[PDB]
Amino acid sequence: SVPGAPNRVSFAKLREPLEVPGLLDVQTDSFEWLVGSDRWRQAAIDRGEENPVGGLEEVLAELSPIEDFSGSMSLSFSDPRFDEVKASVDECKDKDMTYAAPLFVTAEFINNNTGEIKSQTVFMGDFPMMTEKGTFIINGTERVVVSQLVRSPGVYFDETIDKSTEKTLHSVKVIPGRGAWLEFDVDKRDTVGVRIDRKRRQPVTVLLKALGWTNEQIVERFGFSEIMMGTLEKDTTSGTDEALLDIYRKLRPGEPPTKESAQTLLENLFFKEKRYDLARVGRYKVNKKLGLNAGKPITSSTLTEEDVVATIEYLVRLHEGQTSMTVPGGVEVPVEVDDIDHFGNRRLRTVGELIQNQIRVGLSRMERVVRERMTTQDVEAITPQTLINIRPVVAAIKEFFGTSQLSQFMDQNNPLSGLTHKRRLSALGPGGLSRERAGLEVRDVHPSHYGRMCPIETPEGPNIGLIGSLSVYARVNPFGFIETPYRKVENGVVTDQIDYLTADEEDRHVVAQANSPTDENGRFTEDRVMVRKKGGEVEFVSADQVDYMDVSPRQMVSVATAMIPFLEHDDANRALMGANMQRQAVPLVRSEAPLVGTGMELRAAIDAGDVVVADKTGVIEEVSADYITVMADDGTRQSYRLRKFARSNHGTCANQRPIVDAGQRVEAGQVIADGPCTQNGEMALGKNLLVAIMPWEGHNYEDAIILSNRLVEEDVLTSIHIEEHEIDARDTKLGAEEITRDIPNVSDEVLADLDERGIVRIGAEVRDGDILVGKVTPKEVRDTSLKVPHGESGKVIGIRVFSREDDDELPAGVNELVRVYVAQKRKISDGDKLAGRHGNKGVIGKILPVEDMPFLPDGTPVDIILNTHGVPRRMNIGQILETHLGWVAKAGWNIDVAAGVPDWASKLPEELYSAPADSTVATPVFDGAQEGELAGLLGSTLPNRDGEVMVDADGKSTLFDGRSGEPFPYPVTVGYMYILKLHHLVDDKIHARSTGPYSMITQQPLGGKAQFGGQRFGEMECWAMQAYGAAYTLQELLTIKSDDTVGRVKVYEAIVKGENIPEPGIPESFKVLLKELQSLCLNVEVLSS
Amino acid sequence: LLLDWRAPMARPFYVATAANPENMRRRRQFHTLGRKVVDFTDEILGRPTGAEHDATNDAALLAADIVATIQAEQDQVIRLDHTGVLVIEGGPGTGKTVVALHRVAYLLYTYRKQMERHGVLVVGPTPAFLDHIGRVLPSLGESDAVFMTPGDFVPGLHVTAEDTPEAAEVKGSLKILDVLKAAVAD
Amino acid sequence: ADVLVPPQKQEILERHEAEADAIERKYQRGALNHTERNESLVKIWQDAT
Amino acid sequence: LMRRCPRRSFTIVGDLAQRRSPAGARSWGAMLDSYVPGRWVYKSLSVNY
Repeated sequence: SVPGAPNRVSFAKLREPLEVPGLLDVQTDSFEWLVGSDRWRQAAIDRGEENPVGGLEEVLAELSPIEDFSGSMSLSFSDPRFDEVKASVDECKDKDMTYAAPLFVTAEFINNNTGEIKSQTVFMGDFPMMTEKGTFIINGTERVVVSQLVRSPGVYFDETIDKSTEKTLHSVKVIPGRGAWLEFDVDKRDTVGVRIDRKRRQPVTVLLKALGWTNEQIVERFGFSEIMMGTLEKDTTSGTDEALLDIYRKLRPGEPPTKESAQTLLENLFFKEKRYDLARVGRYKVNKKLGLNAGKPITSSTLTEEDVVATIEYLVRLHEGQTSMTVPGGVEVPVEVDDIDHFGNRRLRTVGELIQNQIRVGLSRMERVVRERMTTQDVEAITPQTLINIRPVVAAIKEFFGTSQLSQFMDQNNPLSGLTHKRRLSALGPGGLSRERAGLEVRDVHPSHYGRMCPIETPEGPNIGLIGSLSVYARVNPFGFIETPYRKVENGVVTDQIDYLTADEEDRHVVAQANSPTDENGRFTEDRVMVRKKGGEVEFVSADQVDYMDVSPRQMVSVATAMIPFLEHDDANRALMGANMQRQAVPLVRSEAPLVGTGMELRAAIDAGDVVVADKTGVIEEVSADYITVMADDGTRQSYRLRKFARSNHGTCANQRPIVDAGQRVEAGQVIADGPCTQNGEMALGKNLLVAIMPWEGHNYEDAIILSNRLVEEDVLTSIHIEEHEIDARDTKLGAEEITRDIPNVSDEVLADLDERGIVRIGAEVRDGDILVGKVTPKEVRDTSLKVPHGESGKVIGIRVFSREDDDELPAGVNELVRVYVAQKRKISDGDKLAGRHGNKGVIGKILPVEDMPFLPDGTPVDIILNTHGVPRRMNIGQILETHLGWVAKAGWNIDVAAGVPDWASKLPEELYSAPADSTVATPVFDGAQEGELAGLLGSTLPNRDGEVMVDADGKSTLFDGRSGEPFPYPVTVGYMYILKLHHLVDDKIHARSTGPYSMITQQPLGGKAQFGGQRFGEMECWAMQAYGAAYTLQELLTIKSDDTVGRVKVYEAIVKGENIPEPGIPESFKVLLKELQSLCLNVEVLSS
Repeated sequence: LLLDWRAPMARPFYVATAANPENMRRRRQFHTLGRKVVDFTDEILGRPTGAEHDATNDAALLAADIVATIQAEQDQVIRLDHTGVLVIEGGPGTGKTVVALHRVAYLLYTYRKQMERHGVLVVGPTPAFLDHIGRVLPSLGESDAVFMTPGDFVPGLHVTAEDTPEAAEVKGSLKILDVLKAAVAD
Repeated sequence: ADVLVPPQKQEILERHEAEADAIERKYQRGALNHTERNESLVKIWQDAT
Repeated sequence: LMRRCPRRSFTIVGDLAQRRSPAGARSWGAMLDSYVPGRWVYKSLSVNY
């Protein structure tokens, strides 16, 4: 679909009926719903939704009206309006501003005592806006609000084994959007009890009577089960008033009751909308279950007596072991337990909904203050502006984007990292779950995840299973349930109609696999088909027993997983490792698209938003390293600013380079500038290297990697890293901090680079301890200059200075602020971690000279050597498949079709019959190059410059030993593999300490590389030292090196003075204990024996 | 070669009766003390003839239409889907024990899933009913069933002495409940 | 070339598949419980592996 | 027993005319109506063979 994409021949044999949707639509559509954008309104009104209502409109309608006790005063809100954004994205990121737009709402005040109306526009604050990239710019930084998985409101039934009697017991809980919980259960003694708002358990009949039920009505509705009759006959309460009084006592202990509040307490607690509601999603769920309020649309959001009675009846029927239940007048429904892990129950709070909830809290605070201050002002002159307090709402919005877990720094390590961050599904966070809740259980892969959450992607750290990634084809319901598309199938012929099914909908049908052999019109050729059944059970069924089919084999995978070639040949563990490692590859100075890859790099790169795409068709007018000018055919002129050597949140380079020249004609949507990790508009996370699979002198033992010096000489794996150093000058109790070129008691040479302001000049080389900006402070002055930390160096590439004298919005107390950016080129070196896309990872153990590497018969040295022993035992043989195909891509192929096409090539599309050298190919994850096709292509490779083929049909070549010169006795597998430079460089993992700062809380050495701390000497290390019998070393570690200050300094002086280290003894912490013992009149004495 | 008693085709062995034979003509029970069959006893699901050998002699006694009405009544008692308090009464020589055993077997089989955890209590002067349950439902009789005499209701305690025929009567009536309260009030 | 596939892998499987079919057949007639049917299938496929 | 079986699922077998204890039942209704009025089902066997 991309007008100007590079050609990449594909091995796919299936035809896609549906193209991948906007990958980051989950963010943009949600936010457009929040602000009620015109696009969202048009999209929603076309779906069938009548009179769409936005998030802001929803919360404002919920808020209004605001009225007093007498109902004389009223205040209403309407028409939320957004003005133009205050500053551009670039300016927002330059001046540490927030990308926000003013918000205006019309507030109308009504005074029934006179009937006069007063409408007025009220400024509600600067609402932060979402960029087209799906990010929020707060205080100059880029942030992503991750979607949150939460158990949707509804009614949930479960059965658990009693830990006392081992008995199975049934329970149900009603989970509302807001308000008191309501739980029912059957205990180990077959007594039905109810817990209202998590209080003490009491018989359910008490609540039934509290709702106005009489004994006759209870015995009529119930009585099908003897346990309910037993509970009723064994209840010491009779009458609605009696039950209401008992509930009052068990909810509000001690305080006097009254008939006035007896009914009111329950009515407010569960039935009045201003205190309890099911949020229009709990209402829908509770209607679908229990068969209540069927047919007619959702009209009210609150609970009803019918819901409570139906829940009780359902619980009792489930306990009795029944499977079908029918409420009087309702639709018959199944009786079953509810799986809380099923995406039919778990829903997704999108960014818009989280922001809406925070706005709701702020509006509640505003409602409280308005309710307070209407009484304290003259009703004959009050206006909407005097009543309104906008400090709480703006405070709530400002706090959500600050100290909140869901709003997180954007993962700007590379474009794919940010793209996967936006499509992240986080189960934790406010309201998600806590440390005390499910561990092993909630982290499992559930059958309902298919096509909705990727089963492979998950962060390596403590959040395995708790954080997932949205599938490529999935989308969110208005209720927040994740749908996925399927093709209709009728009479055994696959139909072209596509339906977005939710997990609950999907469980009711039979779905066939994407790779179903079908005729031209879609009729299944096989009499039997592989399908997924209701309970996630895979089965083989008749071709006429299928209702739906997967749109594509990529249905179940996400972007990074979809970017792994030959994924089906790799075990799930290594696939997960490769998917996660793709997310942390550092951009290189030169980008290079994979020689062998998937058909996903281009779309992922374009959707990530780090490539500049022409807004509309036009002719390139002027191209520079900084900006691109396009003269559109419509007459308008566009100018795109390019980011050059900009620092990412993680410290990587975000340089953008144009890929067009003046006078070129560009179609709308065409890529005109590449991002950090793209070549011509597609992912270029790594480099294609010539690899030989063999053990080599033990330098690649235990997953170590051997690199050719070419990768250092030609800057193949070189990267640019930018670090930021910040320093502020403030007020004090003794004066203020001053910045100047003058620093006391320092040499003239250490401040040579400093300019008139005392700031290091741009382009200056700075290393460990060099002064960046000189700052002098009151204790006759004291030096407090900023300096380069230990082991850091680079070139000064930028300075940003903010001052209070220039009306810069620095925080209170700060008078000035300076940021200095230092850039460094890092070559590839021993200890840096390299990895492929198949989970094969290792640190560089040796970088051999060019003439030491094994070299091909034509003299070409291999770039990397990988050990043979790593592959077979890890079931990541896909890395081998790639290695072969990567060769066939580097050297073109030509299938001989003289006497007809060969049998192995009968499936290859004709476009794959031949290709030139340095060609790029695409092999989708579950539909691509087959083993036989690849085997034939290996034998169909073109000759080299000299007219001979080096890699034979087996994929192996004879390699000469660069050191001894003799040919290796056996042929070795040689190919081209795409490898990544991961962000785990040894340059920022080496840490050492002889002496340094100490924690004043315990006097022990600090902990951390940035704190110049020491290594942990754990208790198990103490055990290991004890087993050696090394008493002296253990004592030295425990006493001198950690705790003893006097011994510490004594040993330091002894070492620097060249005398044998003294004997530790009589520890201070032992002297304190001895003196405490003496304080208790205990004559503690040390005996010489 | 052998069917698990929970298998669907083994359902008749528990539910079939002479009035509603689920396509079976004879049901044979083996009494086993280990890896050995001590003896077997057969019941015809239909009109008997007397040549069959059963320790209960039901086939011979019934071989010695009124027999059709006997079968109908026994089936009515056995198959009753009451899931409640069923009181079976019969004069001596009518075979209330056999019908009760078949009824309890049917009830326990049809509701095994609903009562696999709660357990079954047996009360009477002899464990014969528990013997039958164990010989037809060992998975339930061995580990789930419980037996108690009226003097063994209290755990730990095991009484066998019986009181005089007047103190027992007052002590055996709810009229004494008011006394007990008074006692703790005393 | 060196990751060899035994030629007797297509036969073995189909043979055992037949047995699996038989098990399902006996399950359709009610001679097998669901859990016991799964146990029998697991044993058969372990033998096949 | 009724305290020990809230489900009220009972299989009660006996014959009133064969009672020997003084506290024994004289009518099933007098014993059961306190707990399951009318809900308990009575079946009586008629033929002596």
